[PDB]
Formats: sequence, C-alpha cells, structure tokens
Amino acid sequence: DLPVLLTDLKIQYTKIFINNEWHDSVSGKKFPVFNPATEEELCQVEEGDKEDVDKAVKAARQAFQIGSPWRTMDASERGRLLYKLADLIERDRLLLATMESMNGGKLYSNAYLNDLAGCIKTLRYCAGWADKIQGRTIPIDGNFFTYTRHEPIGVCGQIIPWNFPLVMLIWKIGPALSCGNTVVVKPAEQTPLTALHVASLIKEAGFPPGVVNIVPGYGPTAGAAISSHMDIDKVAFTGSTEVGKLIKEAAGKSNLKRVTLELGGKSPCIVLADADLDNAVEFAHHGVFYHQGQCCIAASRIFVEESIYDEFVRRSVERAKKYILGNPLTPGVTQGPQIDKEQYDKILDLIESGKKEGAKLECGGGPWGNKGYFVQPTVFSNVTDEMRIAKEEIFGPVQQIMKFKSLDDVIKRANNTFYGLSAGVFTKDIDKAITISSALQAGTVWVNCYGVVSAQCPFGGFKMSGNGRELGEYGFHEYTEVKTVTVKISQKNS
Amino acid sequence: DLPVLLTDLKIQYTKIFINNEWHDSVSGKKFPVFNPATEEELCQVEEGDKEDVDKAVKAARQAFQIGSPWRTMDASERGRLLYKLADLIERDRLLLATMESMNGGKLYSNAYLNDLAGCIKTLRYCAGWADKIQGRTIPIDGNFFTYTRHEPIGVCGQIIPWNFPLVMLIWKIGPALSCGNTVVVKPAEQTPLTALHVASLIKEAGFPPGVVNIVPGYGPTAGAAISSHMDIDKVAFTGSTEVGKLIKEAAGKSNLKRVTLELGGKSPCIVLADADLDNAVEFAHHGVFYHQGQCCIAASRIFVEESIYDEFVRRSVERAKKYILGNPLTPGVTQGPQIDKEQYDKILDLIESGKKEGAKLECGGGPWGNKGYFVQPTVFSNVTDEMRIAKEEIFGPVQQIMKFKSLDDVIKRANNTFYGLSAGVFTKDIDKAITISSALQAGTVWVNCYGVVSAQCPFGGFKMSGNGRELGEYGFHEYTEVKTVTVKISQKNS
Amino acid sequence: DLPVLLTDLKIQYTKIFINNEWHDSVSGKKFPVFNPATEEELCQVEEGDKEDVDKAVKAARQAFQIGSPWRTMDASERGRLLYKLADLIERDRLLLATMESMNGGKLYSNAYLNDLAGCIKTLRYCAGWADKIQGRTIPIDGNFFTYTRHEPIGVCGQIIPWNFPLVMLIWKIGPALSCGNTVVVKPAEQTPLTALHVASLIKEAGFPPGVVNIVPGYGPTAGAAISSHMDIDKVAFTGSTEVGKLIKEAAGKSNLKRVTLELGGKSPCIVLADADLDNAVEFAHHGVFYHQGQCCIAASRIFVEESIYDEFVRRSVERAKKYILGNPLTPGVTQGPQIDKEQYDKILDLIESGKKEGAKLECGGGPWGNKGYFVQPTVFSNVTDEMRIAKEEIFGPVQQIMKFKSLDDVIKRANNTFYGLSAGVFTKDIDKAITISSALQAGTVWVNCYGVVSAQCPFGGFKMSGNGRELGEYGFHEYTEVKTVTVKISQKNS
Amino acid sequence: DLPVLLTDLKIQYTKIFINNEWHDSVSGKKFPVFNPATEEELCQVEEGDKEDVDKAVKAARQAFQIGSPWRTMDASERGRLLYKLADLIERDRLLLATMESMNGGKLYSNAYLNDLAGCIKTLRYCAGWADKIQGRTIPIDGNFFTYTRHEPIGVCGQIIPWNFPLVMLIWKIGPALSCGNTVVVKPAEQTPLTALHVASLIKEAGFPPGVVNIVPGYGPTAGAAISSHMDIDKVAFTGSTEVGKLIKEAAGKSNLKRVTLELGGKSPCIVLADADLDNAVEFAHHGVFYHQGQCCIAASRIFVEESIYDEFVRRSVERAKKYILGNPLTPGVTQGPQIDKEQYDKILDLIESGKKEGAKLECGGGPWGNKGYFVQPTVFSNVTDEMRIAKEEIFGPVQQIMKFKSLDDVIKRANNTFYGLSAGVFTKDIDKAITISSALQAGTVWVNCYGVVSAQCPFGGFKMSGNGRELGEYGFHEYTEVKTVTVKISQKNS
Ligand SMILES: CS(=O)(=O)N1CCN(C(=O)c2cnc3ccc(F)cc3c2-c2ccc(C3(C#N)CC3)cc2)CC1
Ligand SMILES: CS(=O)(=O)N1CCN(C(=O)c2cnc3ccc(F)cc3c2-c2ccc(C3(C#N)CC3)cc2)CC1
Ligand SMILES: [Cl-]
Ligand SMILES: [Cl-]
Ligand SMILES: [Cl-]
Ligand SMILES: [Cl-]
Repeated sequence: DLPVLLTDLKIQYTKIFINNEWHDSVSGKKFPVFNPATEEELCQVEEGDKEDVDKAVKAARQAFQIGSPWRTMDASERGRLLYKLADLIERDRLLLATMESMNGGKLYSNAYLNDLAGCIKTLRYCAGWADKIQGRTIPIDGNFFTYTRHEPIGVCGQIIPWNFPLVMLIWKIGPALSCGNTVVVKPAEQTPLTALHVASLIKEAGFPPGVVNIVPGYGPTAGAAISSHMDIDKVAFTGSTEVGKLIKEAAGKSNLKRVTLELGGKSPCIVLADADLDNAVEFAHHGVFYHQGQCCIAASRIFVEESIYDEFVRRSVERAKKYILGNPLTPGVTQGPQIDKEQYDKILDLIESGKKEGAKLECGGGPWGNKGYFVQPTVFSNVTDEMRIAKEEIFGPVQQIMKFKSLDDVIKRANNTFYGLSAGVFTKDIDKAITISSALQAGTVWVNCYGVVSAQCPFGGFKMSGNGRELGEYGFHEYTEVKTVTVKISQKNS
Repeated sequence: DLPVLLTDLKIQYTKIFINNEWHDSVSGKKFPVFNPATEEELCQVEEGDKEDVDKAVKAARQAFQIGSPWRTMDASERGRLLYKLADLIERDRLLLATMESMNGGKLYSNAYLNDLAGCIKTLRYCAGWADKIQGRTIPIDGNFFTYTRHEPIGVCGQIIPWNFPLVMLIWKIGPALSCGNTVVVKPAEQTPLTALHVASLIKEAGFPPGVVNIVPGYGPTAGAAISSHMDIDKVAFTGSTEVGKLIKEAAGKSNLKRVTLELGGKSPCIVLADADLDNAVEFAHHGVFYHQGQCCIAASRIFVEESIYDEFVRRSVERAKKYILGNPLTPGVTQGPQIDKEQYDKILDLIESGKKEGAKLECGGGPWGNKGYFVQPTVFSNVTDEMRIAKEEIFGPVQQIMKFKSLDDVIKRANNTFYGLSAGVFTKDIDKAITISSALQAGTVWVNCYGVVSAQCPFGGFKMSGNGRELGEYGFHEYTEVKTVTVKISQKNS
Repeated sequence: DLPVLLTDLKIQYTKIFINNEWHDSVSGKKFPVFNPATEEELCQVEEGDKEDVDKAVKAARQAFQIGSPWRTMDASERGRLLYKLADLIERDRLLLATMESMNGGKLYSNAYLNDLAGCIKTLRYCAGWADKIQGRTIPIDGNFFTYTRHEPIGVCGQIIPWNFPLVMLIWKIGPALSCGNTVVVKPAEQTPLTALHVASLIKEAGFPPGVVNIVPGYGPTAGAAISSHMDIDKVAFTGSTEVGKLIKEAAGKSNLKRVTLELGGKSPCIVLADADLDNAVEFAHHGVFYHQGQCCIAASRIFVEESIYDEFVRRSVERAKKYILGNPLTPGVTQGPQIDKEQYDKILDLIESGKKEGAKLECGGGPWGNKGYFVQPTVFSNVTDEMRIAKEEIFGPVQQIMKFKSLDDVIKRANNTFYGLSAGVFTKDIDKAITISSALQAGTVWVNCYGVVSAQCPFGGFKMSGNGRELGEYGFHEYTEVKTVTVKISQKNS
Repeated sequence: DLPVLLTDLKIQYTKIFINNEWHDSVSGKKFPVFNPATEEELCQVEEGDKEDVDKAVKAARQAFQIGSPWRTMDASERGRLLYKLADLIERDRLLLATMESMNGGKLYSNAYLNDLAGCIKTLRYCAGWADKIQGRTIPIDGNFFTYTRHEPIGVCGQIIPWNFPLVMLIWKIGPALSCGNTVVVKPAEQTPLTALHVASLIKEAGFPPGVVNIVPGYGPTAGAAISSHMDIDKVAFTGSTEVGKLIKEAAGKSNLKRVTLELGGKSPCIVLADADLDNAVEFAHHGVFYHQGQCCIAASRIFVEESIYDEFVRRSVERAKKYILGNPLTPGVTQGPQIDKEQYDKILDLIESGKKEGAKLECGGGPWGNKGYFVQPTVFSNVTDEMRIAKEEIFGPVQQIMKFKSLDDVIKRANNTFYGLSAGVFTKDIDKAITISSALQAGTVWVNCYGVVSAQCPFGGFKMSGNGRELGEYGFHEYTEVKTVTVKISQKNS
C-alpha cells in the first residue's frame, strides 16, 4: 500500500534551530535549495556559519551542565522522549516522505516504505537502550571499591550527508540522545529541509532546549567550524573518505575531540560457481543500483567465477534495462536523478574512463532527459583491476562485473583496496561461506544477500571506509565516556 | 624484602628486533643511551628510522595474514604465550628492575616492588582475556542470521614513554596480543633497554616471528614514521598532549588509522573540611611526587577548604622535607633524578615562574647535586588559577596548594582546564563523595585516596588528556575491529 | 493530581482466557470474589482447575512451535506489542486503578500513582530489551565456528500473588514475552479481576493467540497443576516461602522444569548512631507499613544503636499514630484492610504473641471497625531475637524495634535468619555504608533509604527468600535457554 | 607421543579432606575401591557419611565468612591459585592419568591426551575469569546511585560422576573457586582416588583451609546429606536424570538451595542425503562409542535419509568391528570395560530388548572376556522409535541407526523425548544447517561434527537433560549471587 499526501507540500521550517527556537543567520544570509529532478529552486534557508555554530555549541554546552534537566532526568525519560519523537515522525510520515523525495531526488516509494520506516524503527530501537546503558563494579587489587560510570561524552557535532538525510539524522541523534549527549547537527547543504521539520518535532515532543540544535549551511564553512571547534567533545561524520581525512586532521589540530567516521567504499561481491545464480544476480544488482547508486555500500566490484560469468552478465544487463527514469514522485517511476551537478559530472567522467580504458559497455553510458541530473543505468563487463571504474567510488548507477578463476586470487583482489565498508559472498558451500567472510577485510559481509542493514546490527568500515561503529549494542559505546571511580575502604570482600 | 642483583648488570640486547631476530639499522647508525643519575653513557643502540619501521610493518603484516600461525592458533594459546612471558619476566625480575632503575632514573625499590610487579600482574590479567573475547548473535529484523566477529584490528604501532618503560610496554602489548594483533613498538629514545630485553623473552616464550617487533629510535623519526605509515592499522601513543595532537593529525593525513592516546594532565584534588586530614595529606603528597613527579596523573592542583588550608600546607611541607636525593640504586635513597636535560630545564623554568608570579615558596625551588638531573622537592602555597604552575603540566617534583571556600566554585575551577586525566575527592560525606566525583570531568576519580591504578580498571582521559581507554574489560574493545556477518535464511525463529 | 473514575466501575471480564478467547470452566464451576474493605461479594469468576490449565498449556505450546507467528516475528515487533500494551494500560489507568483498589483493598492513591505507573514503566522497560537479547560468538579451541542462541525457554507457568496483582503480573509477563516465551498465568484467588482486564488488552494489542493465557482459580488446584505439569518448561512463583518449597519439590518430581521463586522475608534495618535520624525514621516506617505491611520486603526488624534508640522509638510511634483507616477508595484515607481472613488471623495471632512474649506495646495491638479486615497499626519496642514477631513474617502493619550496642553483633543478628530478601543501612560513614552493605546476606541493600525498587534493577532474595532475579539486565537471563551451536570448518582465523 | 609412568603407581591419599587435613571417617568405616578391568580391589577409602558432610560444611562455612582470607584476597590471587593448581596437575599428569585409567576403566591414551589436557586447560580458562567477574552501575529511576555486586553464593555442594572423574571435578571446582565460593565435593563411590590426589595439590598450591573439602562415600548417604543440608547454599550434580529429580526435590524440601543439574540424554543425529558420508559416519561413530558409550551426550539415535541409509549402516558396522578389547593400560587396546556391575547389567538387558523387540543386530550383542565388565561393541539397524533401545539411555557401547524420508517428521522424532542434552546435523546445505539446528530442542547442536566440547563454550541440557549451564562466560553466572545496592543521593546526573 502506497498512500500519498493529498495536499500540496508546504515548506515552513527554513531557519536555524537553537534552544528550541528559530534563528536567522548571524550574517543575515540565506542559501538556495533545489530539486534535483527539475533543477528548480524550492526555497531559501538561513545559511549557518561559524558564528552560528558558535551559538549552537554554547546552547548544547549549557544543556549539558551538571544539574540541568537533560542531565538529571531519568534515563527512562530520555527513552520516553525518543519514543515520542518516533511517534511524531510516524504521524508526519506522508509529508516527511514527500519532502525527502522532493528535496533528495529519492523515489517516493522507497522514501515512504524504507527511509521513513527505518527512521521510526531506529528511533524506537535507540529509545530502548536509554536506561540500559550501564557501567561496572570491578574487583580491583587492594582494599578499594571500584565502579565505572558510562557517562555521555558531552556536546557532539554531527555532520549528516545528502543521500539518506532522515535515516542518517536519526542514526546520529538516536544513539547520541539515548546516551545523554547534546548535539549540534549540520545537515547537508543539498538537503536541509527534512532535518528542520524533525527539529520542529523535537520541540513538540518536549526535549529540553539546547539538547538538539540544527545549523544548516555549507561543508567548508559550518562543517569546518564544527570539526575545529574548541568546545565540541566529539564529531561524527558520514560522507566521502576525502572529507573524512580533513575531519580527523582538524580534530587533532584543535582540541583532540573524539571522532567517528562513516565513509565511502568500493565494496566487492564474490560469486562462486555453485551460487544460486538468480539470487546472486538480483541482490548484487540492487546492491549497486540502490538510490541511483548513491550508497556508500554500493556493490561496485562484482567478481564472478568464469564458468557462470557470461550467464551472470547477461542476466544483470536484462535487469538493468528495466528502469523507468523520471520524477521520483510519479508512481511507476523506478529511477530518479543524481543529487546535484558535482556528483553528476564525476559520474559521467568515470563512465568515460570506462569506455577509454577498455571496459565493455553493455548498456547505458550517457545522460538522460531535458532536466534533472539523470544518468542512464550503466553496466560494464570485462572490467580489470587497475581501471578507474574499478578503483574509485562512482556513487552513480554504474555496475562493474569482473571474472575470476582462482579463489585465493579473488580474495586478494577483493581486499586490494584502501576501502573496506562491506562485501558479499554468494555460495552454497558452508565452509566457503564462513572462511571467505572471515578473510574479507570489510565491516559488514553479507552471505547470499546484499545491503541488509538494521538497527540491531553494528555498522561501519574497516580501513579507510570508517572509524568506529554505529547502532547495535556496540555502536552505543562511542557515545559514552567511561569514568572510573575508586574509593578507599577498610577491607573488601568478594 | 628487597633482594638485589648480586652481579654487575651486563647489557646485551642493543639491536632492532624484527621477525624474532636482531637487526642493525638500515643506516648503520647508532645513538647513545645515558644514565640520568650520573649523565654518563651506558651503551649505544641501533637507531631505527623510517626504513626500519618499514621492515617492521612488513613483518607484522605478514604475521597477521589469514592462515598464519598467529591468526589460526587457539585463542587459549595466545593467552598461554602471554602467561609464559609473564613467567619469564618474573624469572628476570632482578635484572629487569636493575636495568629499568639504571636507565630510567627510577628508585630501585619502586622498580622492583611496583613496576615489575605491575608488569607481571598486567600480563597475567591480559592473558586471561584472550579466549574470552566474543562477538554477538543478533535478532536482526527480517529472515537473516546475523553474528559479529570481534577480530583483531591488524598491525598496531605502539609508542612507549620513558617514565614507565616496562609497565607501559606491557600495557600496550598485553591487550594488543591478547586480542590477536601484531605490533610494531617504539620505546622512548631515553629508555630502549628494558624493551629490548623483553623482546629476547618474547623469542624465548615462542611467539611466532613478526608478532612483536621493537624499533628503538627517536620520536620525530621512527615515531613519525609509525604515525604516518600507510599500512599500520592503529597507533597507540602515551606521552605529552602536544605530541598527541601531532599523532592524531598524521593519522587523518595518511590512512585514517585508528588512534588511542594517553596524554598528560593537570589533575586536581578537592579536600573538604571534614576530610581525614592526615590521610588526604599523604595521598595527595605521593599523588604529586611519585617518580619525581613524572606521572601523567600527578595531583598537581590541590584545593583545600580554607579552615584546614594552613594545617594542610604545614603537614605537606613537613612530608616533602623528608626525602634523600641520590642514585636510585642505593638503598635508603628516596628521590632520584629527572629523566633528561629537556625535562629538567622545563621544570626549573616553571619553578621560576612560580617565584616571579607570586606563589609562596615553602621549600625547595632549585637544583641539587654535582651530577644528575636532580630537582629539590618543591612546595608552593597561595597558588592562583592563572599562574603558570597552575596551568601547565610540570612533570617534576613540584606541588601546588590552593585555598577554596565555595564548593560550587572549586568544582568549576577543578574543571577549568583542557586536561582531564584524573582527580581526587577527600571527604567523609557520602553524598559529597558521589556528587563531586560525578561532576568532575576526569577519567579516574579517587575518593579518599589517589593514584590507585590496577589491571582490572579501565584507564584514560577526558578532554585533551586522552582518547580511549586502556586495560579493564573496556580497554580491550579498542584492540578489536567488529565485523558484522548477515546470512540470508529461509525463515528465522527466536 | 489524583483523577478518578467518573462512572461506577463495571465488571466485564470474568472468564478463563485461552487462545485470545473467553472460556467457561471445564467443570462449569465458578468461585466468588470479595472486597476486603466491606467483606461483600463483588462477582463470580470461572474456577480454573487442572483440566483448564491443560487447555492453556496446549495453547501456549502450539503458539511456541517453530514456524509460528510468535516464533518468527521480528524481536523488534515483540517489543512493539509490549509497548502497545503499555499504551493500552495507560488508557485504562483509571478503571484499572479502581478495580485494583476495590478488589485488592489497596489505597486508590497508591494504586493510581504507584502500581499503575510501575506497570506502565516496567512494560516499557521490558519492551526495549526484546531486540537486544543476544548470544555470543566464541573462540573455541580447534577448527570450529561456535555461536550461541539465547532462545526463549518455552511455556512458562506464572503464579501471581494478591498483594500487587498488576505490578507482579507485568513483572512476570513483561520479561517472559520480551524474550519470546509463551505463558500460562494463574492470578491469586483473591485478585483475579485486574489480570483478566489486561488479558482483554492483550487481545486488543494484537498478540498472537496462545502467547498469553490466564487461568484464575485456587492455589492447591490450578497452581499445583502448573507446578506439576509435564509440558510446562519453567514456573515462576511469588508468594510465601512455604509454598515456594512445594513449588520447587513438585518441579523436581515431575519434569525438572526451571524454577524462579520470589518469596517472603524478615528484612532488617541497621540504624547507626550517626544516621540522619528523621530520614531513617521515615524510610523505615514506610518500609514496614507500606500497603498495610503486605510487602515481602517489609522492614520488619529495625535495629537502632542504643544512644538514639529511645528517640527513634518515640518518633516512630508518632508517625504510626497518624493513619486514617477505612475504605481505600475514599480520599484522605491512609490505611486500608488486610486482604482476607486467613492473613487477618495470622496477623492478630502474631500480635498476641508479642504481648505474651514480653514485647513493649507502644500503640495499636488490635482490630478495627465493623467490617473489613482492618488491623490497627502496631509498634513493638524492646523486641528480642527469639520472639515470634522477630522470627516470623507477619505481613501486617506491625513494626518491631530493637536495640543494639555492638556493630559486629548486630550484623550477625541481622544475618541470623533463613530469609534474605532485603536490608537497610542508615549511616553517614562512607566506610560503614560500603562494608555493612557488603556483609549483609540480602538481595537488595538500601543505604539511607528503603523500599526503592525500579525496572532497571535486578530484584530477588538470598537464602530462603528466593531463587533467581527478576527485572534488570540480569533478570532477563532466566527467561532464556542457551543453545551452543558448533560447526566444523576447514580452518579458523581470529 | 604417549609417555608413561616408569614406576608402579602407589596409592597414598585415601582419607577425607577437610580444612586441608586428612580425616578418618567419623564412623571409622572404610569402603573398597575396585578396578573395573580386573574386578580386583585396589584399596580402601574412608567412607564419608552425614556426620562427615557436616564437618565439611562447617569448614566451608567458616572459610566463607566475611573477613576470611578467601573472602578478602584479591580476585587476581584466586586466579593465581587456580593457575598454580593447573601447573601442579600438569606436573603430576603421568600418575594422574594412570590412576584415572586404572580406577575408571578408561583408555590410558585418552586419559592422558584428553582428560588430563582438558583438566589443565579448563582450570587455566577458569583462572582467567576470576578478576573479570563484574557487576553493574545502573541508571535507576529517581535520585539514587545503584550498583550490583556479583558475589559468590557461598558453600556449594558438588557431586561428581564416575565417567569423567577428573574433568568433572575441575568443571565443578574451577568456576566455583574462580567466583569465590567454597566447596564440599563428593566424588563417585566408584572413582574417589583421583579427586583425593588433587586435594593434595590444592593443599600444595596454598588454597586457604576449608575452601575445598572432599568427602568420598556413597550417593544415598553422603550425596543425600549434601542435597538435604540446611547450610549448603547450592548443589551441582552431574549424573542420571533419575537422581537429578531426587536432588531437586530434596533442595525444595530443605532450604531451597540453588541447583544446577547436568543429566543424561538420548541425543539424536540427523544425516541428510547431501552430507559428507564418511565424515558423518566417523563423527557419529565416536559420538556414541566414546569411553565405552559412557557419555551423557552419546549420539544414541542416528537418523539417516533413506537413500544413503544402507551405505551408512555398512560403513558404521565396519568401523565398530575394529576395536581391541582389554586392559585400558596396554598400548594398542582401544576399548576398556564398563565401570561396574550395575551399569553392565543394564547394558546387557537393553541389548536383549533390542533383539526381542525386533532390531536388526549387525555386530556384537554380548559380553566379552573372563574378567572385567566388558561389552562387545554393538550396532542395531532398523531401530524404531518405541523400542527400548531408542527411548532409554544405554550408557554402553550400543549404536542405534534409523531411517527417515521426511525432514519435518525426523525433526519431530528427534525432539520427541524428555531428554535434550545435544544433537548433530550433517549436511552441506547452509540453510538446512541453520534452520535444523535452530529447531532441535538440545543444549549443544553440532554441525558436521559431534562431541566437540571446550572450556570457552557453555554446556548443558534442554528439558530433562539438565538445569543451567557450565563453563563459558554464561556458566559463571550460576556461581554468583547478585546483590543490588541502592544509595539515596541529593541529585543524580547521567
Ligand atoms: C516501578 S516498579 O514497578 O519497580 N515498582 C516500584 C515499587 N512499587 C511500589 O508501589 C512501592 C512504592 N512505594 C514503596 C514505598 C516503601 C516501600 F517499602 C515499598 C514501596 C513499593 C514497593 C516496593 C517493593 C514491592 C515488592 C515487594 N515485596 C516487589 C513487589 C512492592 C511495592 C511497585 C512498582
Ligand atoms: C577440553 S574439555 O575439558 O572441555 N573436555 C573436552 C571433551 N572431553 C573429552 O575427553 C572428549 C574427547 N573426545 C570426544 C570425542 C567424541 C565424543 F563424543 C566425546 C569426546 C569427549 C567428551 C565430550 C563430552 C563429555 C561430557 C559428557 N557427557 C561433558 C562430560 C565427555 C567427553 C573432556 C575434556
Ligand atoms: Cl567499564
Ligand atoms: Cl557486536
Ligand atoms: Cl553465551
Ligand atoms: Cl547486574
């Protein structure tokens, strides 16, 4: 069932959100926000800069002070507020999915059934953890009583990408708030709108002021201000590996703030000759084409054993030739645009390198349409390991298919990258499934599927795809700071 | 009981340790190693540089390969090797304590009864964790079987300081090896000797070659090579906050390697009027003077309620006037030298700032002796919060004593620093002990004691005193990399 | 704020609840249900017996089968259903609190503000755990992949007491359902009504049929049928220690079903001479008098240091002389009746033993009123350790106050019982608070408070006060059954 | 390599062990101890009875008192003593393996390479846990500080079986001592000798007196005394399900002591048509024949898909026809005797029922030899589900092989028992391996192997095969008692 908004979407929230009130930019400047499917301007939004990040950090710092409502309320009540926020997003699901689709160039069907559902589910997951964050009592040597407090870290700067604006907003603020932190959020310049609507719901739910502050603006300005701020305790960033290196450097340069990074990938699939071929073709297809290829986990190197390689390529090409391009709000449309011009150019450039460097073009290979940043879905076969399309993250609807004959060699090829976000193994052999997944240097390894991500799982990269993990039990560790308290006593007993 | 070595100490191990064999420096260069209590040269050691770190990373990488002995042996056997290494250090305790004291300027009594005991105990603690590192099975949404592997990260560069060369060597390699990593260790330029002897014992114990590689040399050369290396997965550094910022920046600049930092402090004590005064005087005294003040946790700001301030100052001064300076090997000597000239100059300079800026000099305040980097134990009273001796880490035998009258104000003063390693609270009030320890922004808070550190406790800093934790259950997390494995199944059941 | 039901309470749900439908008793027999404050009959309820427990076990067994909706739905959805049930109880809070007060003889103010709030909060706590129940991956010796599943146990029989019918219903079904079990609940013969209303809400919330089955009836009949049933996997019982022994024996005799027991107590308080005297008097007063003394944790032995004993006794007596007895529905009433005649007789008998055995009667000591099972609030001083009122659980509004002079001796006296549910320590001394709480053989020890119980804490007895724990992280273990799965593989890697 | 004792074994330790000293029985009576391979008497041992269990409980109680050496020593030192005990057993491995083989009728090769190795490894595993047993700090509702202590329970009675006397002794005392308990051990009447030698090593290692007390004697006398004792806090029993029911009943009848039970089984294997047939034949063969079939996990129902059934039966029969019966000390001997006459008679009786009830006798079926309790290794094919040999635990070298054609049906057959200790699944299908292991009601499920047990894994039964788990992280829970400590504070902060 796909319900829709019956009235025209109205844009209301366009300002900076600090202390639960709406602020104009200190400068007074605004910046435009566009629809990627028509290239038209949707509205203007206050452009946050350093001076505005500064106001937001002071509010988050004040809300984090010992004795404050956010520090003294029951953990169970932090969880209650998060579950109420999820309820409010459920109530506004139609308008949120519409705004996300319109602003993000995201198929409305997916925005409604996947993004919004994942936002609600992840918030509810995080809410349940709030009063279950616990320290230890420890049998230290000597006559002492030792316990630990897993405290919130403090003020957390959180820089959100444009490919999944709502899901990634919730993946950031959910755990941070559950653990008792306060946050300064910087949504992507391309997609500030849905985060500002959620800010309106954070007010409605009753979060104390300054617990969540949202500062739209640009990366090199507001994002850099966060990463270099001397009173931000931790920065979490999701985006390119190139910016991730800059975030980590600025943290070292300023105040040694803690850093979590969720970065790009060049994630491989290994399809053994004994695999369920149709199952592997479909999971690897969606694994690389999902959201116009704009997933960091994109299955952008697909290695197929020689004896099924040609059959795999044909079936992949047939699947890719079935899309309907156009406005992601129209029912039946199955591929929307890329997010903006910068990404669009890099995709087309990489596609050209595939042609020149000798990859076999099976379908697609060019732009589409009169308006919008549309790229034809493209499949390359006979890709080799030193081609650009095999080394660089494309972030577009561009599939690479490679042949292998030796299992030892293909694992080394799969691992021969600086990336390491995810991988897939397709086989019917129990031993191969366990040993290959163990040997891949990747944060998530899927067996006989791809792209399966849920709130209960930790998620993050090996190597240059990331530092740290998000979600699951394990992800919640990086939103606490562990304090050891050791008390002298006359005599301990076990 | 204080047994001693009956024969003259002989220095044997002076070379670089890679793949369980002894290497000359690629350059062929050596550097001198001195005794800080006499300023004489003890021996020469091969000077590792980038080319030597390079050989060590390739050995650690090869030892980490899937299928290798270190990757395939039982976790219980990793633990067995660590317990055997502890046995071997116990066997060589006399010579190790002598070498540590001679090279490190460290009171032999402490070297034998505390450093060596802590090395043995921490190794035995870490050994017990090896086959108890576990992942999860997770009830993910949908028809999937999801488990996690807490794998070793890989090759870990570990830069060891000179104030506790053996303890910090073991605090680094213990957890790293227990979790299955391989390491490239860089001991301090001042104190390479005891780490090279332990390397000889790692060979004897039977660790596979390349699991532990030790490259003596200088910070700006070998240490920088580690921090910027493109095939080191994680760097752990203990030392100054200034170098810590450089380590973190170089990690961001190169390969986004994971970073753990244990840095300096300006740790405060708060002594309430109802405290056991003698107990507070003695714990705070040793808290700041231990190992000639060369502890990152040094209790270098001591705040005393006005009505007991003068009594606290007198009793502190009497305790400080009781030391016997000289060679740390002679029995009855109770204060050895500072480690080297650089540290010695910074201490004397800061002591001079105390005189000029108006602190009340109660005892000490100058150098001592014909030879050795000796500083008189010094006490300053009437210290105020913007003096240099109240803001900068001294790392010398220099005690600061301050008065307070308001508890709200003194907590803000205690927290008004970029440091945050530790703190102490001295009181008989149950509520004050809990609420004050909760409000201090410090990684370890001691109640009615100070400086109590043990293998069972996590240990690390808030703010610019550190990133991450070492030891305890929680410290072992930062030597694993979490992989999620998600398997498609026909139907799951709870 | 104390809102009330504006309309007369109507009783609707009076039948056995199996497979989400209402059943008459197999026999066709019903039993009466009374109001303890007027001794009048409120209604009749179907009397479940063995044949009815049998129907309920078969339904719970079928609902637990592999492939069933309850076994295959996402853990997150089990949690969702529990949070919806909490929402429904919130909606029906007025009628539930009224029915609980009317049926249970429970002060309406407490029923509304404490019992109902605790029901809602505990359900919400348990809901959060559902998709956070996890097993392990384990580095077993040899070439194997080993993981564990923390499965639900299966069909759990749950026998609920009459002193807190709703809270204890939720403390049982919350964790059991969160972990994926199915249940057969047997509410107290005295108080079946609120559990049957909740059953109506379990239907409304959408739990699959047979996941929760509720069989009202008598202990020796339906309760014994559960404890001896050959296809019930686990029994949880809260009630007297005498019945607890019978439950455990019948489990051994039949099918070795798992057993959790939450039983009575004779819990002690130790009030040191340095205690906040008013704080100790008030917490110990409510600790023994709460809900007409009908708490298993009742603070029924209060030991006071000699020098403050007389002052403690006077202040206690003044507090006890302030109650207003009567119908627990009338505002301003502060003490309702005992639950029934059996309990009423045992209370009066024990009160008489206090008079005869030489206790000093300070106030109360007899019955009250024309109707209802009312007991005057009673205080005994000069109680000695071999009196009946110091050894046997009274479960009535009867306070015992004892003198001590030696701390070693009073701890031995506190521990000299077969019970061990809880205890309290009142002191301003940090060391005494830690060492005394460590030395008491009791499941919960309160320091400078009493009776503080919350969903985040494990709760249960030492010794003959109980087996196992309920709630908290730790309580959830006893609603899982751990399965180890060990898979042969060609070669493992860490 | 199989080294042997060069000198005749001398029996020295034959008395009751209490408070680290050797006691004669209160009665003065002794009982004989036999060799099962020759039926000759090896020595006499003091016969412990109730009066002797009484002396042992008082010693264990005194050793558990608050302030005692065992209660106050560092947890790390409890671990140290356990690692030293493992060292001492390693030193005495030859004599211990000889005594175990001689007393137990156990193949010396297995006694040396498996039993003794498992004793040493399990002790070392348990030692590592000692200072890693931790409670929690908990964010309770309201202004309170709440922590938990995972205390030792207290005095634990431990009844050890005769099939693995040393391994099961260590599986019991290892975790109990690691957690800080004191124990009263009752080795099997048939095999007291190796436990008394270990007691001598517990003295040598330096355990405080009364921490371990060992009372040889008979089940209905000393074992019943333990199970009914009013001052034993917990009983752990391994043995038959029939005695397990009596242990659990006596616990309920006396003092509600905690109970852990490791009982028998009728564990099934399911061999799918796609299995590695040779691998399944060998693992299932050893799974049922190990230690003359005297394992509770014996794979005593083997279900094989029809199309490979005949091939499976032939290959099994060939493997069973390869044993050499005789004295388990002689090299090359591969099957020793059953433990005693009672077990020997039950085995032969059940074998006769197989003949009469219509099972196809493939080999064996009778006794062997002039002396010793020897049974020919026996294989039955065409076994059906209501035969005695398919329902009752045989505990002898008797293999049952069954045919199945329907997977749904064979899982129901596998689960159609009151037992539930373990099971095996043999297949090459990933989905079948996961779904079948999930659906089996068994505590350990092996995939493509059988009988793989190690210290890092929890181990125990579903249903009437057991209550609770031993070893692993999870097994250590049942040797602690959780105490919640809740402290009133003026204001909490997260
Ligand atoms: C949020 S909760 O669900 O955890 N729980 C909180 C506690 N509850 C109260 O109503 C309550 C309130 N005030 C008190 C004041 C003094 C006192 F001694 C007790 C109380 C109790 C109380 C405490 C323990 C019990 C048990 C026993 N035996 C475990 C049944 C029963 C009632 C029920 C709701
Ligand atoms: C390291 S350990 O301490 O964990 N443990 C490893 C297993 N042990 C073996 O000797 C062993 C060896 N080989 C086998 C081969 C096939 C087989 F079916 C069983 C075995 C067993 C084995 C397995 C289970 C049991 C129990 C039962 N019932 C739990 C008592 C007893 C013996 C003892 C030492
Ligand atoms: Cl911790
Ligand atoms: Cl995990
Ligand atoms: Cl587990
Ligand atoms: Cl706990």
